[PDB]
Amino acid sequence: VEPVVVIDGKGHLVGRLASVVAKQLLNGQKIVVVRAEELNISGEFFRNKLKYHDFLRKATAFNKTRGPFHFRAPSRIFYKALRGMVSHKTARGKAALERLKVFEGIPPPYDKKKRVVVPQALRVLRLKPGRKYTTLGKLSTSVGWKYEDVVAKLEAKRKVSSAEYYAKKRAFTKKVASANATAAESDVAKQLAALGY
Amino acid sequence: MAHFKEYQVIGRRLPTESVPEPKLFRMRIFASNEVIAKSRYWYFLQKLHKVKKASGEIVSINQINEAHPTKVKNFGVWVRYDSRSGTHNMYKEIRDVSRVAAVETLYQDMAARHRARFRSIHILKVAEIEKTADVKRQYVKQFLTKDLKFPLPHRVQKSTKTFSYKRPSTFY
Amino acid sequence: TDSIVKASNWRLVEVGRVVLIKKGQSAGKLAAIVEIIDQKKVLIDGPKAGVPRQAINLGQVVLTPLTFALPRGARTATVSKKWAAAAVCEKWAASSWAKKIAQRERRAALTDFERFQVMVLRKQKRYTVKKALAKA
Amino acid sequence: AESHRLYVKGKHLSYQRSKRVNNPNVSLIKIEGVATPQDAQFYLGKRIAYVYRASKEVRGSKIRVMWGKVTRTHGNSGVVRATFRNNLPAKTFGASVRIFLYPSNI
Amino acid sequence: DNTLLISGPFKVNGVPLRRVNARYVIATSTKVSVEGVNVEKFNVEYFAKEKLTKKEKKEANLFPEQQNKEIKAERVEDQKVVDKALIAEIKKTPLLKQYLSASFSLKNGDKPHMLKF
Repeated sequence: VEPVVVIDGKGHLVGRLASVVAKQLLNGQKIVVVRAEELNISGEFFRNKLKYHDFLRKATAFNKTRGPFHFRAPSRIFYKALRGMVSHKTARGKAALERLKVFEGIPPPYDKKKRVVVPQALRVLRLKPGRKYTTLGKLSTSVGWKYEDVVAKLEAKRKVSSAEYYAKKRAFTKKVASANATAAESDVAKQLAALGY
Repeated sequence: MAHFKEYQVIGRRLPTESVPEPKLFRMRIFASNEVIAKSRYWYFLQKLHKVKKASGEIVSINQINEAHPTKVKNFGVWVRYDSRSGTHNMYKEIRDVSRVAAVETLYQDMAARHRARFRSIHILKVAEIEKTADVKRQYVKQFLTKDLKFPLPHRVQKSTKTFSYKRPSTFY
Repeated sequence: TDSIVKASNWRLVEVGRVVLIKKGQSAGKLAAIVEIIDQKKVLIDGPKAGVPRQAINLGQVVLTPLTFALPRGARTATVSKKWAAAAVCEKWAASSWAKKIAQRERRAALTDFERFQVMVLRKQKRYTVKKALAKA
Repeated sequence: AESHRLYVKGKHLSYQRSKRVNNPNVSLIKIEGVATPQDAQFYLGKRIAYVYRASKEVRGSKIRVMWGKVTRTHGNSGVVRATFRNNLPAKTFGASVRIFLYPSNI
Repeated sequence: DNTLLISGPFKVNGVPLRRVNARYVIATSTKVSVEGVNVEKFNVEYFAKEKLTKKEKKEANLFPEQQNKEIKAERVEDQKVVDKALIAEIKKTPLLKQYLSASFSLKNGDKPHMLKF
C-alpha cells in the first residue's frame, strides 16, 4: 500500500510484531520499526530474564566466537525473533530482510514521518488484563545493553519538539475548521452533503 | 458430539406368536441426527431390559422441539460420568433458552472441567426449575437478582486491516 | 476542595439497552435486550427492524448508548409498543453514529459520474475556503 | 491527470505448493483490496501482466511483459491463483503485477 | 461482427465513430438519449480497411508507409452529423460534457469489485 511502513514498536508483543513483519517482508513490503526499547513480551520480567540466560549459555565449545551470537539491544532481539520467521539462508531470505530496518528510539527521517500500529500485535488489545509482561528496554539493560539512558535522553528531547509540532498543527487545524464552517450552508456544501461529503 | 436435537425414540422387542404386543418403551435422547439417536437408544435399553437391536425394533422416532424457545429458563441438570479413576454423579444448573442449547453446554462444560468426552457421560435428567430459590448454584443465582445490569469493560475491536493509524481505545 | 473521582461511564447490558447487531442475517439492525442469559449471552428482540426474538452472544453485537423502559422478559408486541413510545429510531437516526453509517453507505452507492461531480464540487469549495483561511 | 492506472495492483506471492514441493505451473496472487474469496470472484478471469525491464532492446523496446489470467480463488483471505503464458520466474516472489479490468462484465 | 459502434463525441474528447469490443468496456449507468441519431448507415463494411502481403509489409517497413494515410471525407462529415445530435442531448445534463472529456482512472483506494459505475 505504501513504499515504506514505519511501525511504532511501543506496545507491541515481540512475537506477533515479528510474525506480521516477516510476512510483509516476504510479500515485498519494506518496513521500519522504531522504539524497539518499548516493545513488550508477555510473561513477567523474571521469566524473560531467565529465558535470555538460557540463550546466553549456548556457545560453540571449541570457540565461543564461531558459536551462536548473543545480541543485547532491544532492536537486535527484535531482529532475532524476526529472522527466525524467514528462510534466511535463502537469497529470497536475504532479499526480504534488506527490506527491514529496526531502531531504538525514533531517529531522523522516521521522526517526521508518520508511524502506524499493528492491532493484532497490540498488547493492550491482546493480553488479558491481569497478565504480567516485560518491556524490551528493561530486559535488554539487564543483559548488558549499554544505552537505555541515552535513548531515554534523546527521546525526552524529541518528544518536546514533537509536542510543539502538534501544538502548532492543532492551532492551524482550528482555523481550518473555522473556515470549513463559514463555507458550510453554502450551495456547494449542501450539494456535497447530498453525495456523502 | 455436535449440535444437538432431542428425540423421542420408541422401541419394543420383536413380537412373538406367544407375546404379540410387547411392552413399548420410550426415551428422550439428545443426539445430532437420528442415526445416533437410535444407537443411543439401544445402548441405554440394553442396560435396562433384555433386548438388543437384533431382537427389537424402533417403533417411532420424533424430534421434540422446545416449547418456548425464547423464554429464558433456569435448567437443573443431572449427569453420570466416568473419570480416569472411577464413576460419579453430578448436578449442575444451566441457564438458557431451550434444553437443546442447555445440553450443548453441559457437554462442553463436562469436557472442559472434567475432561469428560461424550462417551463417558450419561444425561440422567434435564428439567426446568420452576421457582427461583430452588436454584442452588451461585453462578446461576447471580443472574436472578432484581434490576440487574453490568458493563463490559475493556472492549477489543476486531481490526479488519493489518495496520492501524490510530492507537486503539478499549472504551465502551 | 471536594473530592473529585473520575467516573468511567460504561454502556450497560441491561433490559432495555439497544444494541446494533454486527453479524448475521440481521446486521446493521437495531434491537433491545429483553432478558439477560449470562455474562456472554442475552435475549434480544428487534420487531421494528425486523429482527427475530433470539438468544445472542453479546460479542455479536455492539451496545449503543440508547436505552428505554422495558419490562424484563417483555414479549415481542410489548417490545414493539415500548420501542415506538420511546421513539428510539429517531433518537438513533439523530446520532453521529447513525449518520456516519448513512454517510458511508451513500458514498458507496455513487456512480462514476456522481463521483466526478463530487470532485468538481470539492475544487469549488477549496477555492473559497483556501481564500477564507488567509484573510484572518 | 497524475493517475493513469487502469489495473488493480498485486503481488506474486508463491508458486502453488505443498510444504515440500512446488508447482511452477500455478502462481498465487495477492490482489490489493481483496480480502475474501467472495470479493475475489470478481477478478476471476481478469488478465494479469507482470511487466519488466531488460537490457537488449527488441520489438523496439526494453520493456517486456508476461501475460496470464486469474483462474480461481485460493483459501480464505482473497488470494487468487493465476496461470501465465510461461510460468513466472520465481525471483519475482514479492514483485508487483497488474490485474486488468478486462474481460469486462460490468 | 459483434462489435459496439461508439463515439466520443469527437468534438468533446477526440474519439471518432469507431468499433470497440464489448468485453473491453465498462458500461456505466449514465445515459443520453440516442433517439434522434442516425446510425442506420454504419456497419461492418463501413470500416473496410485497405492492405497487402509480404511485399506491401516490407515496403511500409523499408522506411516507407509514408505514401498512404489519405483519409476519407465521408467519415469527417458522418462524424459531424452524428456528433451534433449527441452534443444536442449532452448539453441537457450539466457537467456531462465535462465528464465526457475527462479520462477515467483508478485512484489509490478504488476497488473495482466494490465500485458502482
